[PDB]
Amino acid sequence: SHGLSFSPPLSVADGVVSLDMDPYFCSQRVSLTSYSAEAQLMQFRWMARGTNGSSDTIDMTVNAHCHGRRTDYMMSSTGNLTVTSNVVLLTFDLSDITSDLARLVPSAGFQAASFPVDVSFTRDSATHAYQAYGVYSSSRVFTITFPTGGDGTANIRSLTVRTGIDT
Amino acid sequence: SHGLSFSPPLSVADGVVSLDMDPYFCSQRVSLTSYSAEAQLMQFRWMARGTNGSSDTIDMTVNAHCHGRRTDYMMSSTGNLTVTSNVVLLTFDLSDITSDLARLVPSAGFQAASFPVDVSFTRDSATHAYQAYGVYSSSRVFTITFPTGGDGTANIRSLTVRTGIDT
Amino acid sequence: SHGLSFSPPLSVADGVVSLDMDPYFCSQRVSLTSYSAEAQLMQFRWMARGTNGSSDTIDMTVNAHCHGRRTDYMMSSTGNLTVTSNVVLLTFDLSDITSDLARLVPSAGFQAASFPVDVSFTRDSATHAYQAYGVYSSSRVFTITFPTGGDGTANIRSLTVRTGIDT
Repeated sequence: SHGLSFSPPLSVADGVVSLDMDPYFCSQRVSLTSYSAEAQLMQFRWMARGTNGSSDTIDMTVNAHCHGRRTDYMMSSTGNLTVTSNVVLLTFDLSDITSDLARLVPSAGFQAASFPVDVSFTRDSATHAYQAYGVYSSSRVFTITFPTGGDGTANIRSLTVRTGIDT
Repeated sequence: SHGLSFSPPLSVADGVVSLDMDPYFCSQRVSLTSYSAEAQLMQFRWMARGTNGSSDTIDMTVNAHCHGRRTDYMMSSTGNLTVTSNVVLLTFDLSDITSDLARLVPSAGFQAASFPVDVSFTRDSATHAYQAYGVYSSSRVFTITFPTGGDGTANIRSLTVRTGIDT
Repeated sequence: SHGLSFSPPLSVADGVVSLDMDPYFCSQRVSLTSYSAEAQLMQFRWMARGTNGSSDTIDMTVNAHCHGRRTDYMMSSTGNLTVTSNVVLLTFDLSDITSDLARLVPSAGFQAASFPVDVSFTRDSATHAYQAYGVYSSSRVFTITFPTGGDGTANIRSLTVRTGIDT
């Protein structure tokens, strides 16, 4: 009475059965292979906000390499960040950028965990480098946490952030 | 007489044909896209064993970021490692850890080759950094090889290992 | 009159319907999972050519870790590179290598953008490190651009290039 059907990502049109493919994730060249969508390298300014250990903000020059469903951030501060404590929480919210924002949004899978972030900066003429960690707290906002290299009030500069997300 | 059938990863149930999907590798949102499984960041201690150029062992504080089927290791020694030669082979066996061990096991594809490992440590107050290489020698055990920065007996400290595996 | 058919990467043979799979990209273990093809670590010499800011060339010792459809380059110069300007364009053409060249060729998706490249070198005894960028200009040729750390004629040495491509 009832025959045979196909559930997504399989679909049918005029009795032709197909694989629906996310071009950012895969594609066919006779077989199923990796993504066919253009990579892009976006460059923009992102104003990060201290949210604990600081109420200052900081301009970061960002390069985002969106390639397949991997997106890698390479960022640089301009100007200084005022820090109050010895650890600082620094927040990146998509609003504060100045564009398919899509491929700057982590998949729900990725958001489940804290992720590695490479951080360095200068504090009164000494360089500091730390293995730090980021966490998304909503799909549009993540926060990195790293030590500031001392106590009480100071101004760090030449802040670099290297990280990546699965979108 | 004989009709039409479907081979894995295609399967059928009540005449509904499906793509069986590894959630750590892909998933559907109408189309075939990347993984839907939660990422996790595990933190644990791994005791590495010198196996040549040393018979000492060394506590490493490990963070493993298991995200999709990529797993990235960021590790730090505590205490010192006694080295005898000028290259050392350092072994990471899953037993020596203190948990889905699954996503700390490389795919058979990955094991076929030696893989890049970032290493640095301090030796009598000088820092040393090397591009080193790891090789799995069984699915549960890999060995990194790196130079020790001198000869005969010494103690290196602040050992860091940054690497990653395809699981 | 006309029934039902299957378009690639779906195919059929003796009324058995299949997923055609790129083994460098995926495979089945009951479900669709990631690649099954061996990783390999190739080691060879690549002669890069200055193409602007220099007409010199430079031997690089290359290690390429081809794993799945990701290929990561770790390279080192031997000898010195003569630089004339304050930025230099350095070109890597597959001809100049001395082997499935296949997995050293970026997918068309990847070529669409400039990509991040890590570079450092020494210039009259000071170390220099820069976040640089590469661009393929044909599927067999890419060019990195980085600053040389000064002006007019000099010789840089101990040049390292760390980058990666989606193949």
